Amino acid sequence: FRIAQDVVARENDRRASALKEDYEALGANLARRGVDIEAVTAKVEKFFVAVPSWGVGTGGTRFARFPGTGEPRGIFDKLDDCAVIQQLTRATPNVSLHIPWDKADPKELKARGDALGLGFDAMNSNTFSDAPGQAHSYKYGSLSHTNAATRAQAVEHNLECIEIGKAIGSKALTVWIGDGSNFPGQSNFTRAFERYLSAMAEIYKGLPDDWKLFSEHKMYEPAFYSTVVQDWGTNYLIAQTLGPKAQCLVDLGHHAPNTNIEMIVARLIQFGKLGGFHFNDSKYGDDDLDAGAIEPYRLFLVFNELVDAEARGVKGFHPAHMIDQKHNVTDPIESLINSANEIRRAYAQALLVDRAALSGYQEDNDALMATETLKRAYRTDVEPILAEARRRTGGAVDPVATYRASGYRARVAAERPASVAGGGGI
Amino acid sequence: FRIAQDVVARENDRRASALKEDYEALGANLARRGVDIEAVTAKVEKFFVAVPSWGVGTGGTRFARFPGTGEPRGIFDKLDDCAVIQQLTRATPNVSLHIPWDKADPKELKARGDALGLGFDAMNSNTFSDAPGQAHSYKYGSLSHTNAATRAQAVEHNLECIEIGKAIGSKALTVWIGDGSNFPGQSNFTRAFERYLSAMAEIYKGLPDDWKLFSEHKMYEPAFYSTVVQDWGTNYLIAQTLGPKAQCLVDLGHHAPNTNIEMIVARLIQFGKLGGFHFNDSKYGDDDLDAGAIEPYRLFLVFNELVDAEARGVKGFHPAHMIDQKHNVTDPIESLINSANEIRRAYAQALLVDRAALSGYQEDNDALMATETLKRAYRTDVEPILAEARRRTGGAVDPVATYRASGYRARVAAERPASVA
Amino acid sequence: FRIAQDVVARENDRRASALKEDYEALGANLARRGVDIEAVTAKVEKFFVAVPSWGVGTGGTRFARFPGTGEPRGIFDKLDDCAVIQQLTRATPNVSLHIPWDKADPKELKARGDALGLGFDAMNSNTFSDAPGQAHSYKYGSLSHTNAATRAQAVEHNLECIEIGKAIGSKALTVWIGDGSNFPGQSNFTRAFERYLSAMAEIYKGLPDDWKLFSEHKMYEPAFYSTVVQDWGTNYLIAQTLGPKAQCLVDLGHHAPNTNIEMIVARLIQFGKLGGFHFNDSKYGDDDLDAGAIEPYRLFLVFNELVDAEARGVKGFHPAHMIDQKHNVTDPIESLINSANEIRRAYAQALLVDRAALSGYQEDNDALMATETLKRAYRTDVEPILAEARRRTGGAVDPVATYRASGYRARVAAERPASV
Amino acid sequence: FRIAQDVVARENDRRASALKEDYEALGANLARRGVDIEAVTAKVEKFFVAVPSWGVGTGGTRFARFPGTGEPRGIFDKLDDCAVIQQLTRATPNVSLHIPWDKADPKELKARGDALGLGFDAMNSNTFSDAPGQAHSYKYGSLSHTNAATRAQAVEHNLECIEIGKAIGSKALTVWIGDGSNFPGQSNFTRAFERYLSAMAEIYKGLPDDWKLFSEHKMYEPAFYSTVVQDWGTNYLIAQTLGPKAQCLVDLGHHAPNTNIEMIVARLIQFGKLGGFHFNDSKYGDDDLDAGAIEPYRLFLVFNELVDAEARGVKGFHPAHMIDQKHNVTDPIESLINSANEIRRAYAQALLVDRAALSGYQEDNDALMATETLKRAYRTDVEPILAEARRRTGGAVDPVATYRASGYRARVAAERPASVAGGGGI
Ligand SMILES: C[C@H](O)[C@H](O)[C@@H](O)[C@@H](O)C=O
Ligand SMILES: C[C@H](O)[C@H](O)[C@@H](O)[C@@H](O)C=O
Ligand SMILES: C[C@H](O)[C@H](O)[C@@H](O)[C@@H](O)C=O
Ligand SMILES: C[C@H](O)[C@H](O)[C@@H](O)[C@@H](O)C=O
Ligand SMILES: [Mn+2]
Ligand SMILES: [Mn+2]
Ligand SMILES: [Mn+2]
Ligand SMILES: [Mn+2]
Ligand SMILES: [Mn+2]
Ligand SMILES: [Mn+2]
Ligand SMILES: [Mn+2]
Ligand SMILES: [Mn+2]
Repeated sequence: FRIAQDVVARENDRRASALKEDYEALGANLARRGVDIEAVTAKVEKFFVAVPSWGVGTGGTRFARFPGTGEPRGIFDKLDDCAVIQQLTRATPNVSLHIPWDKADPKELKARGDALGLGFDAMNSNTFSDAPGQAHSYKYGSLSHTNAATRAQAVEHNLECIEIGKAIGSKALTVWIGDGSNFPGQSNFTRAFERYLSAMAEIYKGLPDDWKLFSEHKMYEPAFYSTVVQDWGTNYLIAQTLGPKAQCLVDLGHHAPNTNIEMIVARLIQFGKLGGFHFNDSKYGDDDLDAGAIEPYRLFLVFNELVDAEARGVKGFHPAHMIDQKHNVTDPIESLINSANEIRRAYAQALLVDRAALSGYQEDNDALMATETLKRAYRTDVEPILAEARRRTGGAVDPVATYRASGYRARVAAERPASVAGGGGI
Repeated sequence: FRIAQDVVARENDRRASALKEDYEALGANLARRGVDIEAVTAKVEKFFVAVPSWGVGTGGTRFARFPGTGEPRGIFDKLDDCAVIQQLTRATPNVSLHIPWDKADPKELKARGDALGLGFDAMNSNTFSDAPGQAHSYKYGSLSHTNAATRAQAVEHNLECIEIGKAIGSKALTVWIGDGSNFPGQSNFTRAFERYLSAMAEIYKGLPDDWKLFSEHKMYEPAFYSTVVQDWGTNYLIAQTLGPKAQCLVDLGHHAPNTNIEMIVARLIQFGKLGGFHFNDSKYGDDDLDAGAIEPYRLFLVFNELVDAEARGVKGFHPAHMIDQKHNVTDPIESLINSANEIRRAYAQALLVDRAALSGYQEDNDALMATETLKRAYRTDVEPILAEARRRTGGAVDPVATYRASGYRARVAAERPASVA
Repeated sequence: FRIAQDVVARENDRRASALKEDYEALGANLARRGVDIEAVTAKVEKFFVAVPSWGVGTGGTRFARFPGTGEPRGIFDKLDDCAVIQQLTRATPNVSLHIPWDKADPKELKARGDALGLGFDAMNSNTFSDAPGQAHSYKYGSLSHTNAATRAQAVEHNLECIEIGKAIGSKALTVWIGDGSNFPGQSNFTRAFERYLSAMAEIYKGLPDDWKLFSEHKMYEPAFYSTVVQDWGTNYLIAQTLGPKAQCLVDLGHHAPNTNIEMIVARLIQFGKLGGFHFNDSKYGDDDLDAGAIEPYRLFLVFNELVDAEARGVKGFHPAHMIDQKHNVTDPIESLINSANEIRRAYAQALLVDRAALSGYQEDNDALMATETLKRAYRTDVEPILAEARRRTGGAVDPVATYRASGYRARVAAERPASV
Repeated sequence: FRIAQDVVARENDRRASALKEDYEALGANLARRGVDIEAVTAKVEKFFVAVPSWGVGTGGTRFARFPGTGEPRGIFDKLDDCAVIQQLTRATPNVSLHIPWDKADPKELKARGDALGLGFDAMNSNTFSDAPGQAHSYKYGSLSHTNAATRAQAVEHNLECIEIGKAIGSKALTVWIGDGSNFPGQSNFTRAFERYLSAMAEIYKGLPDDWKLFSEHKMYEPAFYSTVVQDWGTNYLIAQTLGPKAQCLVDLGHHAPNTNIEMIVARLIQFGKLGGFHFNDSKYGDDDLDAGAIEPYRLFLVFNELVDAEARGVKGFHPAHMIDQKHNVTDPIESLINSANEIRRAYAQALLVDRAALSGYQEDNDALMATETLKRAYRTDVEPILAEARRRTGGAVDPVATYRASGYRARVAAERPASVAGGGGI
């Protein structure tokens, strides 16, 4: 256990009294609303979201990076930190690896994971940056690059990612590339998309039978004029063209300003192409901020769609949920903890929606009562459920409070190399 | 002739000398660039864009409407004004009608059209507002309304539009609806879309063998939380679902801030679902401003995709071009004239692009020269080409100046009584 | 009373038991947090927001208007409807009038208001539309129109609004105009602004000593290329130039996409030019939707700034709040009721913020705990406080439920003739 | 001469015949329009825009940086490359330095500058990133940081920039910081701004009386929730508060989506607080693309306000123009060359506007003819005037073509060490 159990038990006992009062109070309120609190907690305890290995290290912008103390040295240091997140929140049992950053002996990776009690989520290929010794540069693209040898190198890399993932227990490959252009005329939109499609097809053929291929759309950055996989429409065309094992990934901060993201989710669900999510929040662009920290209601509405589907028996439906954030000004572990918590919060509130009541108001065109039906669920403070879920599953009532109480950060800082501030770079 | 021929002739003669000089200079410049100006002018004089019947009258906002003098009394007056735009620019031989605003005896509409030298483009249905006598209101939707009878009523209306279009020479029906929600929860996104798809499938059944059905997407307005046909992604699903006769219409001002609109155009083309365009310009939302008055380069970039399709040899590519604007602070006829000119302007510039050179720069990833190749065409002032194209086809060298010299606005002002209630 | 008192009492009693339990529970939770629920309820009871006379009628878009039954026609019907909102919520004791729409004999308006238990907030002028018989059209502008006589007419109109206001108990004139351009070159940005500043100076001269002159900025619509008073920067320049009686009004949905609105509010408070706040919500443009129906956290963050200003006792801080919304597909009365409720909800949550702890986290640069400190307040379901506040002040535990139980809408529908 | 004179003369003679024809044709057309092309050329030849020392090297995003060949090894190499831009375009005689990136013996800097025929524009401070060995980190701010010692350190750095600038002939200091927050509550908006103003007042106190102090606003990035100097409104408050020597700098890509930037320019001019511009283009956020590459008309409209200011008779109006761009997928020298050309292009077109005609249409509310009056100027292809201006002042008829014929990039590539692609960073 990365965090001493006596500290966890101690920090829980310290808050047990208040929790009992709040939980029983909320329990009575829900009962008056015809809702059994135990049924919600039982579901919340089972809700999981994968954490990004690259998320436990401090992030940065193109202007600078200000690392904290005890920055993780490599994937192994990172897994150790992800263990902390899972132990205290019990909501992040799986970690998502990124190659070549997390390149390591598949036997040692699987070894540490099992030891730390962590599983592995979808693999992540990297063809948006160049690595040492690389034969062809991805400066002008990768899977859609005009140079055939460059596309081939990109395809081979993605295939290597699948191999690594097969050796650690992953069951999916997520493909996000920066491919696009910064100038009108630089790229022929159609030709570039045709090339992307052809290369992706080669990756699909190399997909195991129980694997999923997720394509992630993004409006801009690193490309500032056009991006091959710029939105969900193009992403749908990709998934539909490649095959049934290919689905679409929806990263929250990857859409144009004012976009109705929850609608996109419902559409991809309708046509069976919602591969999963990349949770995070933002206000301006692809800010990659802590989930729910900026627009908590938006996060809830997205979950309202997921729960609605989760309700009206969409037999073939189990999207891969993942946190895709960058932490530039906070302890990465604390943010990921609260982000995972915020995600379960929105999930829990969505479960509180009186579906039958909502359907009625929708059918009646009672817009006011329909929206109020959602607000009644969203306004509910489900913190007692989240805390109780963690408590009875081996986690902490107040994850961050316990994290700080353990003094874990100062601990790893004394074990790891000191860091130095520098220029841009995530 | 809405505008006296002697007026046009006189106004053209007045500007003949300057036109000769500019055209010959541009012609020599183009020749040095390996381009035949006559070939460009020949293609430009054949580029047509449909004029909206509803654009000839002054528009407004939810805050107010400030009509001008001589506002069109009805559809026949509107056709009379459209004839002015076509006579002077020769770029708008076809009019787009809207039902029920333009409802009238089809034979009469057809006869006035032929008399004025005007044809008819795609019909436009209207279930975003209530007409008198409707059994059901479209307040909460139309084709996707929760009430079965309301949807049936909307379908029948669209079918009537097809019947009217069949009698006047139209070959398509454009469907833009306001259906959506203003509050989270008000609508079930998926169920509302399912109802719409079923309704559109019924309308699809009433399509003649040679007709097209265009669905127009829009991010917001009148709905301010969610819209059923909110973007091109949903629009593609619609066309793909309905069949080969159904395509998507792209209206420039209907996209989220910063959207790359020309890419959407390219994507729809690649999958054979670009039905047509609704030209206009904007800066904030669906402003419906004169085409190219705000972002002329963007308009060029859209046409660059259109011309590239032809270059790539896309088969059966025949998108329907239409102007969809509202003129709140100018003479509608003058705005539509210059808007039509701007569209031909961007088209001509797109034709000037050295695509052999461009393909080379794209292949080699020479981003700077690639973009400069597009700019060399865009920076070219093709006004002399548009003017000559008008001169040789019976139009005016300077359309707005000729319109003003004719005194048309004052004439119709004295002929048409202004609304009093 | 627009709504029978027996109805209010009956609908309160059937909800009294449940409220008791929730209020007690929340009271206990807050006590464990060092907060006295009673104190919070007391402040919520005193938080008021003006309702716009034009908000009780059904709104519409440039594409269509779909009126509901019992549509109020004229200021008298509207005042009758506004009275319901106030009786049930007790958070909207004042109504904002718009001239010429609400033009009526001052004495009659004042008496009608007093009889309904309603007061009058800021007056609103209208030079973004043409009234019949008007000598000069506002098609190309009003206060900043290139024609001198057109500007004088707009000025005279605003002065008249002040006169009407003085007679009914108003203490401010809000000025929002459509003035702008739809095409580059159509207007000379600087000259148009100079003209606006000069005309506003004339209006300022007619202000009593205790009156305020509010200027409202808007990015676009009706102008689609440029707007004279386009943002808070221009707005501040106006307030500063005009004088101490002139301040800026911030309307939520009048900003560019992604703008940090709460910051603009803080900036204006710091320089003493925050005249008022126009509440509503939006997602795309100036949608004028029900406050907090789309982004409730944003509403709370705006109030966080308002509550902080009070706490630290900022001078010149005394904003005039108003709801500026339009209801196109709901019962206007029900939306205004729930919007007023949401505004009080955000206010209450802001009041729960632990300022001492927050300040500590800000000084130590502990961003995570700082935001969590705001969230602990925001996540608190303060509905029990809002309901008890209403119950204690003659309102309804559940405003909408009581409104519907009363059958008020069917009643006015029977008294008012719809078009068809 | 970085570029051999014989190369310049050869590439000019090669295109001299065509230019003579295009220039004479344009001259006749303008003459018919009552405009003397000579008067336009004369003004264009004197229009200058400073080049950023940091724009000579290849830029990057937080995702990666793909360096080209012959990357400059330091400020001296950068100055050498800037000299190429000036020699070929003749529109960028001045270079804007950035400290500490360009820290070096100011005496030597001045020596190289004079030798290359370059001057120095405004100095640019850097408290948006930590330099090696830095005492206090700017992770949580600089001039507005809650820590007094951190603010003092930032002030001192700015004063240091002033001393360097005084030594090389600079007459201004531009201040752009990343100060802001990534989470609601993290910062107290007003207190942070008060700290900023006090710190800036200190810098202002140390400002020479023949110098100007420019503050640059930006909506977001690096801060993704709030930014202290977020817009022109806050910027005006700053300039007004500090004093007559303090003005506002407008960077095109630093505004919210759909913002009417040309109006901001007019407002600042009317109130005498427009210190200057930072030219570049964008489509999504602060893209930092080649000026006019995305929205050429907007660029013209900005220059329309500038030229109108002169037409209106505004006195003492001499804004400092500077290119603030990053080049991630092109030869930085070629991009700066064409960007400088595009800025002169827009300026030339603005000069063509018939002011008397425009004024009449504005007074009469003839919107259509007013906008058509701007378009008549904008649609005019002024390339001949730009090319002839260059040819007459020692430049190249076709800058980029001459640059490529010279083989300069290949040359410096052989003189400088090879680069390695890696993570993000500007
Ligand atoms: C590191 C990871 O590949 C990255 O976050 C992508 O998934 C996408 O979000 C980039 O904008
Ligand atoms: C009148 C016409 O149906 C309408 O303009 C639609 O085409 C769409 O543009 C609406 O915003
Ligand atoms: C009717 C009222 O004047 C109006 O709402 C203005 O205040 C402004 O919000 C408009 O966008
Ligand atoms: C390096 C230079 O200071 C920088 O570009 C700033 O001016 C600002 O534009 C960044 O967003
Ligand atoms: Mn992602
Ligand atoms: Mn991302
Ligand atoms: Mn349209
Ligand atoms: Mn439209
Ligand atoms: Mn308002
Ligand atoms: Mn408004
Ligand atoms: Mn800048
Ligand atoms: Mn910048």
